[PDB]
Amino acid sequence: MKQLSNLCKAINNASRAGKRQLLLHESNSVTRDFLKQMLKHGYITKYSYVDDKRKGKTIVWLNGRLNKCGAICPNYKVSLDHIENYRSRLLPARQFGHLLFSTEKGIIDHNECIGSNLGGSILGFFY
Amino acid sequence: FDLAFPTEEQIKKTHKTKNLYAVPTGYFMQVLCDGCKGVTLCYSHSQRDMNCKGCGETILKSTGGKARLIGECAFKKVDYSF
Amino acid sequence: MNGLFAANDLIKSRKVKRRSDPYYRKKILGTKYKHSKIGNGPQAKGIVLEKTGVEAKQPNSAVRKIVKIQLIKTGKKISAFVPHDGSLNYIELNDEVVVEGFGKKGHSCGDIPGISYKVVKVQNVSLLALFKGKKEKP
Amino acid sequence: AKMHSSGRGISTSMKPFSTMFPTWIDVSVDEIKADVLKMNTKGVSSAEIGNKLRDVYGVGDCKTIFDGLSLSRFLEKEGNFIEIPEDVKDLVKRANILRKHINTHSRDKDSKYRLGLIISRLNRCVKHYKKKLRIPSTWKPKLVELI
Amino acid sequence: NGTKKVGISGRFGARYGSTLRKRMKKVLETQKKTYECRACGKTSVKRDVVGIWTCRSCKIKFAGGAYAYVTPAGTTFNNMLKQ
Amino acid sequence: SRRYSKAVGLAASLPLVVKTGKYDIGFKSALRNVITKKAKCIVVSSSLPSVKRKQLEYYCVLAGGIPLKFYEGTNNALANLCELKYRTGVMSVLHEGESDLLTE
Amino acid sequence: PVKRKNHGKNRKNRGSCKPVQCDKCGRCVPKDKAIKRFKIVPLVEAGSMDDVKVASIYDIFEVPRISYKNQYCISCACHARIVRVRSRQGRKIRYDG
RNA sequence: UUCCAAGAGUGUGUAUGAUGAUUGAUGCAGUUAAAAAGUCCGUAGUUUAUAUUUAAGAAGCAAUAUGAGGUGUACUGUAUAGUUGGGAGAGAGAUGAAAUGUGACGACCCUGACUGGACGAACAGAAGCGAAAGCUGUACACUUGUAUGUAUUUUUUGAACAAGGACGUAAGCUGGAGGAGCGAAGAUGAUUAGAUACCAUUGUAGUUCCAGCAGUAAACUAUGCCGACGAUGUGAUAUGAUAUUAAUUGUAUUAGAUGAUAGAAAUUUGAGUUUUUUGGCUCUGGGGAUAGUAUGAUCGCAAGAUUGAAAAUUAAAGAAAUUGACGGAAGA
Ligand SMILES: [Mg+2]
Ligand SMILES: [Mg+2]
Ligand SMILES: [Mg+2]
Ligand SMILES: [Mg+2]
Ligand SMILES: [Mg+2]
Ligand SMILES: [Mg+2]
Ligand SMILES: [Mg+2]
Ligand SMILES: [Mg+2]
Ligand SMILES: [Mg+2]
Ligand SMILES: [Mg+2]
Ligand SMILES: [Mg+2]
Ligand SMILES: [Mg+2]
Ligand SMILES: [Mg+2]
Ligand SMILES: [Mg+2]
Ligand SMILES: [Zn+2]
Ligand SMILES: [Zn+2]
Ligand SMILES: [Zn+2]
Repeated sequence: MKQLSNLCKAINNASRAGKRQLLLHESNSVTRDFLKQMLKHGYITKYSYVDDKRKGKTIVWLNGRLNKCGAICPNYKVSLDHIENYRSRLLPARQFGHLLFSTEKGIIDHNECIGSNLGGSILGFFY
Repeated sequence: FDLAFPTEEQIKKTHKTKNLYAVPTGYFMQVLCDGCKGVTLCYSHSQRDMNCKGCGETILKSTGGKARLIGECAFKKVDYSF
Repeated sequence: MNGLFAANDLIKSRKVKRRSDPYYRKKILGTKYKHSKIGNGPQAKGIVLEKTGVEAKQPNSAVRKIVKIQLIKTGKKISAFVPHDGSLNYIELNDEVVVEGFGKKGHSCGDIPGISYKVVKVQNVSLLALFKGKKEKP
Repeated sequence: AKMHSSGRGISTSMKPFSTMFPTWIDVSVDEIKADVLKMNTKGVSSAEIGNKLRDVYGVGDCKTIFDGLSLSRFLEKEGNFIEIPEDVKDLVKRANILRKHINTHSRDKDSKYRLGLIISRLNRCVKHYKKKLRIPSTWKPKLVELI
Repeated sequence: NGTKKVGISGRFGARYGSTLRKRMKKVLETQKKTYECRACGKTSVKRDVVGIWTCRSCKIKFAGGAYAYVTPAGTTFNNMLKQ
Repeated sequence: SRRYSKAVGLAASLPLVVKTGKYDIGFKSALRNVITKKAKCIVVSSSLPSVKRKQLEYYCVLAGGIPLKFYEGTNNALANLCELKYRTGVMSVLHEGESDLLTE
Repeated sequence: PVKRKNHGKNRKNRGSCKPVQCDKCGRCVPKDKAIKRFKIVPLVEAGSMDDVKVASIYDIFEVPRISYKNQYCISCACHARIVRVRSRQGRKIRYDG
């Protein structure tokens, strides 16, 4: 996951300094499903990406609500009974935070992973 | 000052590979001789010496950058004519 | 060596690095069976041969009273330290003693040099009680 | 970023997006198919052909005047099949110059270091080709001997 | 093939010393070797007498050294005559 | 930079003869082409015997205007210059292609 | 700790330099890690400037000067007070000519 | 004598766990405290950019741009030393100060000619090239890098590496050539309680060339290799565009200053993006001392090199920085 970690490190540098926009020189189908989950819960504004018969580009507009985003490598196979263990490790409080799992239904939250009783490989976290 | 919508000065600053949209900088041209009137197909950055059609002599020459026109020989770019 | 399918290379590497633990190295070689001074037990028995004193290190100054014995289980010669005041007057030669250790993992503690054992019983009479005066020596 | 040296240069050449049929040519299409078979049967490289075809004739991309076929693929349809590709053949020719050079000058050991880098660059291409079944399996390049 | 590092001097056996047999291996390699003929171009020149080298095919004798076909002090004086 | 200077003399013109022309080697074949006037040019090496060499100079004037070119090398060198099966004393050129051997 | 930024000398992107020799002691020193001075002295003294004027067969002439370059190791240099110990915060000043 | 803790129990001792984030997958550290092989190539094992069709890589042009990159033939530069023809007739040379040594079979100085060996002054830089060790007289021959431009071929051929392979200042070894200056070992003159050391006079191996072994350095940027993002100002090397005699601009390296971060601190565009710890891969360390010492195995003509413990011991060893005291240390 070279492309996913390269995305997350550029955001933490940008969101801490307080910039408005961001331009990256690589696009990927894993990163596009990442941002749609970030767009759904309301952490960022709109974003866009350009195809140019090359690696592709990505343009995102921030609003200043991110604390830290991250990625985990290697991608561990987690069963259904250990999601309660991982959630205590990587999250500050029980009331908020999010996780992304690469389940066969799609990249979904840990709330939907428990609610549909599906365990899979883990991707990353953001809050 | 938008990154998604660049202005024409910011296009003039950037490298040709790191633009928002990939457009090359090579085109084809037609050179007109001064004494005789012959036209010849040519290139922006040619790698070899072209000669005039009639009166075979020096017209372009290979350089590190753009091609050098020897003498007074006016040219223009050509394009699609469908 | 961080990978999902790298368990064979991870276990082989971490066994090598574990050998530089100074406590774990003696467990592999089994030095407590090879080079033990007293054997493997809490106490021992012996026969007294000498009654001699030593002199402690700097900056203190005294004379520490000891005794050179010979063990029964192994047959070696060793020295032990008489641990209380006026207790050497009970001890005669050609007698039996019982020896207990100091409790600092095989090292010498205090300012007594090179000695790691102390006497506890003489003729099946407790020396801690005999200093108190409860019993009498036959 | 380079294979056998430390460089990070970016100086390349970019072909355009969605190239259509060129109309500014002055020589007809059947004549431009005639001379390219004269060049290949005479023995010039396929990389040298695209250089000349851009300069003196006026067509830049060689995919459009043909029927959407690449240049090495287009030659196969008319019997001129290339057995060993060109990246192998230029490397064995460059290697024979240095073995010629060492037989005169023996004390030059800077050149002996240069032989190891190019031969190791040769074997990484041949070993991958035998996986793809491009060259026959019992093929060895012909090298000059060393005295 | 049977010998590890002695070579042609294995005929001497286990006598005459160690460094005396090293000096025999340098000389006996260049004496028994055949060389190219400068006249005909074939590799048939052999030695038969001290200072006389002759070819098998063209049968032309050449003067030379004791144990080598060319002498290292013999070739340096050819270069100064070429200039 | 890298630039290899091209060979200019008959060292360059001779490998073009073997690819695009017809030839024969051997002294016996070299005498036959001179008598029947079917040879164009003759290339000799430096290692011919002195008797067989001057016989070819005397006969080439008698056969006509056939030229003779002198190579400075051994038979093993001439087989390394252009690829031949065996080492050769003399070379006889029956027909040529794109070579500039006669115009030189 | 480290005392100076460039460690002893001003050499970068190289591997080695051939050594030169001091004039007073005569020990080998690399050419970067040397102390070199330049001075120009005339042949005649200023104290003898007027006395040559009464002895000149010529009418007017110029008095000539010669130059010199010297090299030293740093042991000889500080002993002859060519180069002195400076303050720590004042070590970073560089007097180019 | 009196007080405290536990209480039908309470202490002493030998193993073995936890304390220990001092075995670290979660989860340690590798400039200076212990710790990155001298530098590259390359197999097994580990690993991977992709909207499945395209970047990167490899091959190939132009400017014959630019460069103490390498190897070989031919010439050339002054100086030190020696042989010799003229002139002349007492000291020359060294040191803080002197002594042995040295000169009327004539030195030392100024001149006229010769033979040999070593080395390229001044220009000469916080400037260039090389994987590292390294690389400065001229003209040709052979041979080789990185970077900038660009509608050129192929289509994923990639990064790092147990086994194996090559190069590697300086000494040191066997064989042949040479030997001007310098010079370990050895021998003399002074200083000294004593000098077999510093000072001075001699003097051999060596340092020069060719063919081979050998494989150690404070081989140091004491900082492994690949990949994404970063604040202004003054410079340097190469090269392209705009523009035209007046400038401001693109890419790749590199020097320095001020802020900002991080750090135990000195310091610092990475040694930053870390207890809100994860992009991939090889090697090394676990309190001092014994000790890079014994023993075994593999290399080498030898000297020696790589691998590499323990018994008995000991409460400290160590890194950065403030205040004093001292200097046979320096200035005002
Ligand atoms: Mg205890
Ligand atoms: Mg590599
Ligand atoms: Mg060095
Ligand atoms: Mg620790
Ligand atoms: Mg230290
Ligand atoms: Mg250290
Ligand atoms: Mg010079
Ligand atoms: Mg550069
Ligand atoms: Mg491994
Ligand atoms: Mg190895
Ligand atoms: Mg070697
Ligand atoms: Mg070492
Ligand atoms: Mg080191
Ligand atoms: Mg290193
Ligand atoms: Zn014209
Ligand atoms: Zn013969
Ligand atoms: Zn000095």
